[PDB]
Amino acid sequence: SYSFTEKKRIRKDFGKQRSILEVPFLLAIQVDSYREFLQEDRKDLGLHAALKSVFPISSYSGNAALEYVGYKLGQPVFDERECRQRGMSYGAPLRVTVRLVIYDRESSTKAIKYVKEQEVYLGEIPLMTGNGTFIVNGTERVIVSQLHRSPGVFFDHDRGKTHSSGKLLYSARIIPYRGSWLDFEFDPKDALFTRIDRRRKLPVSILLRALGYNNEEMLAEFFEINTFHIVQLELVPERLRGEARHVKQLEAAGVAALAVPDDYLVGRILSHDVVDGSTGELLANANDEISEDQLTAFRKAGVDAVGTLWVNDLDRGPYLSNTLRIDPTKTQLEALVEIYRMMRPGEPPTKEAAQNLFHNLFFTFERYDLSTVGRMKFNRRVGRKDVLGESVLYDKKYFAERNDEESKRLVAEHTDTSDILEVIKVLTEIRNGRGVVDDIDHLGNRRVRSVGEMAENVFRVGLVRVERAVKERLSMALTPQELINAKPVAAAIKEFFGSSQLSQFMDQNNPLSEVTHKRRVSALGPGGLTRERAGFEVRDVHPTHYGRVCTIETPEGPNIGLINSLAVFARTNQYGFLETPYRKVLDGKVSDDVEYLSAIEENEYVIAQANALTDAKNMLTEQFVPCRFQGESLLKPPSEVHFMDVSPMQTVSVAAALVPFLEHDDANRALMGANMQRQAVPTLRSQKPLVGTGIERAVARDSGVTVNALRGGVIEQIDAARIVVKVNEAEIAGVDIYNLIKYTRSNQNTCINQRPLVNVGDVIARGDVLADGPSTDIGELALGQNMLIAFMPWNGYNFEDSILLSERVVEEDRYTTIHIEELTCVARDTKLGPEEISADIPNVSEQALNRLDESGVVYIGAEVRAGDIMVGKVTPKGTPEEKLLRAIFGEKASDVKDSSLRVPMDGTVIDVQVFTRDGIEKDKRARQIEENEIKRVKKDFDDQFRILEAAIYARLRSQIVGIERAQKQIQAHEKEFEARFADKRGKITQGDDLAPGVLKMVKVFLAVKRRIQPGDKMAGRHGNKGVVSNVVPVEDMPYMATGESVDIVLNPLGVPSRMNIGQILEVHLGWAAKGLGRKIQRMLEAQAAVSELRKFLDDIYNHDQRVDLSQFSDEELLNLGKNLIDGVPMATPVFDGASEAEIKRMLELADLPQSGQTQLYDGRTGEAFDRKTTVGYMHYLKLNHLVDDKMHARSTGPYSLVTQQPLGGKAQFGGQRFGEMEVWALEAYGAAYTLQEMLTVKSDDVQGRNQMYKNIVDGEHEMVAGMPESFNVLVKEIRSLAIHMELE
Amino acid sequence: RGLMARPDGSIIETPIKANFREGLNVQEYFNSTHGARKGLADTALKTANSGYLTRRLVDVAQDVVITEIDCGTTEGLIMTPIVEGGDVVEPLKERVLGRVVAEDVVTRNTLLDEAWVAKLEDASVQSVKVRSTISCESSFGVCARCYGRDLARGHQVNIGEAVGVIAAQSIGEPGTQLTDNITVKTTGSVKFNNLKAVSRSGELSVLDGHGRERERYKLPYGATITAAVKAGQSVANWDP
Amino acid sequence: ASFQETTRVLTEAAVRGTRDNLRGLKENVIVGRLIPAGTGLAYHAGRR
Amino acid sequence: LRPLVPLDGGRFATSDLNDLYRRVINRNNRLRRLLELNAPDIIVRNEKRMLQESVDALLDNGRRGRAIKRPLKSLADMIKGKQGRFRQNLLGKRVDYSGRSVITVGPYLKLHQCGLPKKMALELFKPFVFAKLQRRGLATTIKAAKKLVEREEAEVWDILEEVIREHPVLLNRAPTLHRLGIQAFEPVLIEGKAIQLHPLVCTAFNADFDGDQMAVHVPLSLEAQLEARALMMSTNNILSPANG
Amino acid sequence: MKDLLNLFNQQRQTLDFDAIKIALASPDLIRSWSYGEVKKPETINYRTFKPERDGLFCAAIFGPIKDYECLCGKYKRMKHRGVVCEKCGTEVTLAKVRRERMGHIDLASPVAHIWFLKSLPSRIGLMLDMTLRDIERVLYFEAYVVTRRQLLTEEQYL
RNA sequence: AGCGGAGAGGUA
DNA sequence: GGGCTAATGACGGCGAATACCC
DNA sequence: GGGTATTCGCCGTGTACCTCTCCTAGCCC
Ligand SMILES: [Mg+2]
Ligand SMILES: [Zn+2]
Ligand SMILES: [Zn+2]
Repeated sequence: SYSFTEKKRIRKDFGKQRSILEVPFLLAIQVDSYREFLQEDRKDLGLHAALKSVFPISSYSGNAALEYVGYKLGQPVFDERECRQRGMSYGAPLRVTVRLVIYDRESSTKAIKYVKEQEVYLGEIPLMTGNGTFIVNGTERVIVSQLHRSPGVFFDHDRGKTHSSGKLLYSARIIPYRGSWLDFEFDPKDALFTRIDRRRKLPVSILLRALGYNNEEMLAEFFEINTFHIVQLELVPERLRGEARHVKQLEAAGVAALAVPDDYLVGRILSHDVVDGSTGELLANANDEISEDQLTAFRKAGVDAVGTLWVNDLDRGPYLSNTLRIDPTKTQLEALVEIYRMMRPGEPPTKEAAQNLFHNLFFTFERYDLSTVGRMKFNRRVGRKDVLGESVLYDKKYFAERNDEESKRLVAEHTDTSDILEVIKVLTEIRNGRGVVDDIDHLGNRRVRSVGEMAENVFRVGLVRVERAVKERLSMALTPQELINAKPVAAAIKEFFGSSQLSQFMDQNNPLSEVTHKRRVSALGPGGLTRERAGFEVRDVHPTHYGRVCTIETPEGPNIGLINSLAVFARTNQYGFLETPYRKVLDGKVSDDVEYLSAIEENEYVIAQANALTDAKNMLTEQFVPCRFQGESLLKPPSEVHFMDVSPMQTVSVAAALVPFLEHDDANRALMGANMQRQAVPTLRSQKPLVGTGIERAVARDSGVTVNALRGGVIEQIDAARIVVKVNEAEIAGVDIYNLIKYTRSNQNTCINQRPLVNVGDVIARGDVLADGPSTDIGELALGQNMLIAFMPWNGYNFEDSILLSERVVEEDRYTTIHIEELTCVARDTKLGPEEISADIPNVSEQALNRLDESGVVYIGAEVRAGDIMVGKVTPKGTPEEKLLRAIFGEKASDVKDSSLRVPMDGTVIDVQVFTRDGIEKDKRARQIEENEIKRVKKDFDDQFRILEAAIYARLRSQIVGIERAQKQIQAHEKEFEARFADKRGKITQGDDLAPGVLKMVKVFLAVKRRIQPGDKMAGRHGNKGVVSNVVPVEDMPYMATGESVDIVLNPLGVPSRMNIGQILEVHLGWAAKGLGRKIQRMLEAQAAVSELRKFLDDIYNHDQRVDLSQFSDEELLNLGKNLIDGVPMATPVFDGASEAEIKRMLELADLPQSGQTQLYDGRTGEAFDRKTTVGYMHYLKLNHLVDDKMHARSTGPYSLVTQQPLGGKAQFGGQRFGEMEVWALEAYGAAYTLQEMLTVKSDDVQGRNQMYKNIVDGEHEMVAGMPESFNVLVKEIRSLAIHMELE
Repeated sequence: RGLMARPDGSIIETPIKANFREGLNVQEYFNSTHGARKGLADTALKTANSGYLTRRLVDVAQDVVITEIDCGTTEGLIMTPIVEGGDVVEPLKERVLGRVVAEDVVTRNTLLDEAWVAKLEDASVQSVKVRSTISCESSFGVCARCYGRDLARGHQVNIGEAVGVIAAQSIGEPGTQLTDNITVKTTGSVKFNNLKAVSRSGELSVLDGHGRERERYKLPYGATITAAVKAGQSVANWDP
Repeated sequence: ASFQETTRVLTEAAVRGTRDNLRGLKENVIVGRLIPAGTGLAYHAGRR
Repeated sequence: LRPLVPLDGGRFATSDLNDLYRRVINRNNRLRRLLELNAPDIIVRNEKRMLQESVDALLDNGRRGRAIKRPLKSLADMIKGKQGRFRQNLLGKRVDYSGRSVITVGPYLKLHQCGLPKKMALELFKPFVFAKLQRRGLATTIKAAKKLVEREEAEVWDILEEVIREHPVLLNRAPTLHRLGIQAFEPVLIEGKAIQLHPLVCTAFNADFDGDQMAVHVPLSLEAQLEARALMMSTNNILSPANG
Repeated sequence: MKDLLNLFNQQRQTLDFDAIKIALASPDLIRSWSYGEVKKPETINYRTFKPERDGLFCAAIFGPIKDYECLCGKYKRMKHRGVVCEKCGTEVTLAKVRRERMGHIDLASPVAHIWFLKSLPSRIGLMLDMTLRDIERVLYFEAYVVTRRQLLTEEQYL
């Protein structure tokens, strides 16, 4: 029932209710999107969709068509560690099979000659490493998700942005996937205006005339037209309501068409025109104001109905009539050339060119390409029943006159959809029928793009470039391999994966930071918003974010709200929207079924919150439950609810759930603590958190820094570098072997290590851990240590968020971290001569040359210091005594320059990597390390072959108890081992890839183990950051009544100011846990029985979730008691459990006080304090902001050549920028001579700084100031603008 | 903790009836982090606008330098205590202290100290003419007597001090920290100012026992006044 | 032309042909002379 | 004034003014070649239009033509703006004899004095240490004096302690919105890597003690030292510039 | 590249003035500013580290690359000053004059300054009493100008 | 061998 | 593989050209 | 000729510091 990892250690867990749904895979969305994009294992959507969309190519001269039947992804030529160490990219070749056919001209179409060029090389696709990372030039990059605007149609408005009036204007925008944007804007004079791609605005009458619509047809379709009589008119009972008893009397009477005088006809607009064949002229135009002469002509003609338009003040609006009155164009060709002149300014008009441009602007698949999610959003916003539709924008009048083959198929399925008139009519009913608008703040209005969609987009861009090349290349038609060019698609995929706003450098200092960086979503990007723009409307949280987007995990700085984090149970839907699970709630009892609802479907049903009490197993005993309907709180009876939350961890993310007592802390301090945990550094010995949550095991499992056993078995062969398991007959021919990484640098210059934890000869199951990773316990996540805390002011050393440390926290090496630096020595090729790595360097003493070998580089495992020469490199810089010295020696006497690699940070050298190019003779040390590598691979290949032969012989001995396949399997394993050894020997004997111009590269790994220093930044767990003031000996620290000295003395003044009190409960729970651990150690120190330990564990585990103690063993119970000798870890859920009574009971179980406050004595004078302070163990960690990285100074360094000023940054000896506000402060002081010697003498003047330096070193005082050189630069830059500036 | 506020302006119908000592629900924590994000965005834009206003005010007032010790300007400025219909904004003892006087209330061209402010408070003075920098007759500078005393030192301002950059920086200090019926509150005698009720501008100022003005209300046209007036009453009841 | 609309003040000074008398605080920082406020007032008194 | 920056492998970084100058020179040479050829009016009209557009892109790019994924800088953008030659090199300049470090709290210090690290003060007061080593006679040349400084014996600590005794330094907060963001202190040598500060100073600085860094500056002239002693000392700046 | 004898002398510039005058520049004054005329848009030749003659980076117009050195190498002494070499014509002087000297371009056709036209207080529009759109159409070669001040379409000009 | 333009992350 | 080779997710304040009937 | 009424542009929107990557690469042999 319990695995070996759970049997090793059991933590106490108390809460309100149990968890129904377990924690899913934390990195699932990226690997599922990349698996859907690759299609490595069909292949309907993904890369195959873009390959099927682009590759049909029709040439201009005909008889040239390109077809394909599929694509194959080749195996990578290098390993993951091979691309990590050598510097290559972990990519795979993409090969397609292009089929080229040639038709016969001036005859019927037939396949005259068809070829099939297999293995067409194009691009290299970087594969994932199983956790969401890929190696790009030796570095791991993480592409985060993008939260952009979903395609479709939206209706927005502006509040007081124009006309300075209370009336608001509406806007309709059609956002496609890869097409040109369409807009529909109103006008304060009641008119409609449209524009394409933010161009000059035009009325919609030009677009409707270019579509092919007449004014009479659009007036009959938009406005409801009534009839007239020859004057009289028809009576409408609904039209008389606008002008209740008179309308009811007219409805109950049932009147006919009554007579009406001519005073009602002058205020109307004619809908359709009237003509007379006897006269020969038009008696009335369409859509005009009626006059007396037009009425006289209509009476003389003898017309029956002239037509009218239903015009109201609020229910109806004559916007199309005013739009036709504004635009004077009445010709379709004039409208088309007006659209062509608005699109391309400064071009002569052409009929068929503008016709092809208007056809390719909106009504084609190669340019517009509206996606299916945009079609679904379009049909959901308009109100159509059908969901899936055409991928191109359809019109009823435009596609009716087309003669293409696809147009007849499109007109038969859509059957006059007319989406443009549908959008205009929906906007008209928004303006007139009093409809509601939607703002872009919901998670259903937004969409999530993963790495696969952006990779398919940049691959489609590269394929469009390749198609544009091949359309010219296939004009005169040879093999298809000479047509397809891999260079533009390779450059596009390299520019996407190398340098992009979505592909950034990751951090690998902590597993929690790795998990929250792979799960991070970001609204920035090429289609996203900018941080510099005013984005206050999107930085605030929306009620749709509950359950899908974490709210309290938000970085500090400019991007507060633009860079969000995904929730725990949140996942991506099939269309890209975010979804969260719920529970199916029947009337009464609640069924435990999981249904993932989208963001646009959660507002329709009443969803109850997770904070709902239940007396039975599944019921609702509350008359008013705290449910929500539209994101706000509501009190509803339980007979109307439909859904409920599955877990209280649904709101927070994986970085916000690991901090205990989140319900007792403020939101700002929780926001600080969720970001402070991502900067922790792994120490030498990591300790488990005494006050945890339970989600640390899922984060340590899904982080990937630890290894796990796929098949359980015997671990009888174990080493510090490799772990060999032996599977059983049920899981299995060869056994599995796991290689552990020992010492390699991460992306943040930290050390990662995998130390094993299993023993010799113990059975395991599938899923147990075998080696604890960096900053990782036996299955829990470990960030910091456990140490005594006292909240009291101590002589001003903990004054304002300052931290006091004892000598016992330093002398036991608790915060000692290992940092691995990368120092390289590059030997370029110059025109005067190539630089060598020789050890004989002039003007260098023997004290810096003893550590150098005969190769010129340093040994492995040599203690170096700051300024030591590690790699000796010389370069040639080019009287009869010099000729005599050159003739006495072998042309290596003089004319050399010393430029070697020095240490900037003292430590030992752990690895020396030497890279050489082909054609260069290898060094004896390079030959020696080559012999070492081939001996190592021969040794471990022989050991693996011996283990496989021993397993095969054991299976053969087990098979002959009661005969040929084991020998064939052993022969196949021997052939595979020989092929792998030949591949490794051929890989490590050839020259690596280098830049053009470098002959040799030497990389030296330097490992520095830094201790803790006064001034280092160290934060807690709840967001209480601090800086170490000084190191105090143990004799001055305050001690308790038993003699235990407190390590850290914190300040209690921050508690009422920052308003967080979860740290006090964490201190009390850590004090209770340390008391329980001391009681267990005191029980196991003497000769005690097993029953006393059993009843003590039964008392401290459950009190009446339920942990049985009579299940495992007696020896397993002794192992559990030995594992609990450092402390009993407690599990506190993020929004339930851990009340005051439970903490008081765990305090009262041991010999500990109830209030958690004991009286401690001062160590300096031996007297007693007046009050009792809170003493306990708090999980305190160390940040990455060191004191060595930030402390730097300079006197005189290098200067720039554009302007005579010092450089900037800690590197290259940069000076501090004396800003403008500091100059304002010095001018506020007065300070003429201080400000003159600050920006002229010290910084700008060339001769002035030399004169001041020599006057300092000589003793005399004669300061001569001068003009800054940047003023002369500004004068020379102004004079280049043909503007004379003279210094009179 | 009471009710929580939403950024659109509406208050939530249900409050948070739980402190940080007890547990908080998820619907209360949602409003808590909503208010926290609103406050963080508010102080970010406040810091940016304060920096821009500080830069603009520094670049506007940078030519004013104390050049001469005396100018000879007898224009003056009348100082009154600022009452905005409620509690006092700036009293007389803060607004008067630090500058010289123009007309005899006291001797002209004399720097005022705390003893002179205490003597004027014992004498119960209401308005004193002051010498300000808005009425100066200097050539490209401010007189040393019109500015008054320094703010860093309690003595007179020295000749050559740039009083523009200090003033602009002091105005730009707290920018990161920014955001019918006449019934009297305090007791004291009521003294009408500019009255004739047929009055265009009416001021219902009161005088306390020490001689300072605590309350000052506005009176519209046709305000009926009922009235050594005690507190808790209404001098002007209503005027619709 | 120090903080806003450098092109407009530059073309206005180019058309009008103005002459900067350096009687300020920021232009003495740009040119590189002493500040005419505080300890630098005696240098400006002795210069003119 | 417009130099080329080289990269690894012989490549050069791209420039903004050089491409505009090459475009102007190339279009002017094309106009001269079309004028010597006696071209018709349409071709020389289009060439003069291209010359006017290239001159417009050279003088003020981004106004009408916006010549280029990112628009390159011109002569007009190099003067105006925040990143121009007027705000980054004239009002605010990079200075030497300066450094920064984190700050802690020191309760044993006085109001007029502050702490300073040993290696930081050795790097800042290096010319005075060199002058005192030349005056004491421990080194004949400055090369032996520099090697004796990097050797780090006790005599260079004696020289550094004798130099820093009556020499004030200017401590500055990285935002300087306050008038009292720059104050002068007499530094002492501490055995650490941070800058200890008096607790009565950080109120006027508005500075906390969690990741706060403060840049220091040393005045080296006699007038600057006396100005820092007189009108920049922390004991002289008691009252606030806003109120009394 | 490296020079140590010229580096020791100081107090060469007094930098003492009273006022700063800014005005326009005549083409004769711009011609008197420069020292040479550029003709080719070539900065650095390929496969060699040498500047191009009559280019943007040239030694005959602005100054030599190395200090007290020519492009060919006929004069390699500090005693030679004010002498122009015969093969590649450059002065044997300090290498700091490359930061001070400038060149000029002879345009085949005159162009208009965009700082006097594109600004909203337009100076050429106020001096010629014309609107901004007319001068924008004339300067971009879309119409004609009579010489009294009216616009002309090319068909109307015909 | 020194002189640099973008993009990303983090601290006050 | 190789060496020359010429987008449309901001927002507010403000001075200047069109439209037009009296 | 002359007053409102929109309307197209012009011009701006905090400082200081610390890490990392990637830079014009394309083509017909
Ligand atoms: Mg701080
Ligand atoms: Zn005055
Ligand atoms: Zn020469």
